Amino acid sequence: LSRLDPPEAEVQIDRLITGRLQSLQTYVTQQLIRAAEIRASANLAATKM
Amino acid sequence: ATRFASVYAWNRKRISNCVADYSVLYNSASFSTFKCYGVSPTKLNDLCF
Repeated sequence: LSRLDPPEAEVQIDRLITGRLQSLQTYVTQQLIRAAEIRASANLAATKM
Repeated sequence: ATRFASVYAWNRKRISNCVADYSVLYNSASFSTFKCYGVSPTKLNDLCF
């Protein structure tokens, strides 16, 4: 932001946004799968109790 | 500078420890070509090099 005009700052920020958004999506999917496994284990624990 | 070096013997000078108003050189209306990469000359002399 401090070294470029808006016309090219747009391109650079687009690259950064793409990368970070993809990283977040990967993280969220991993968390969903892991949470599914944890819920399965919790159901087993409730059944044992 | 009065005399300029040849292209194959291009002159190099190093500048440090001073204060420069790059906007003046930009606002000289004396240069045919003025292109900056990685930085925008228009009032971005607000950084330390």
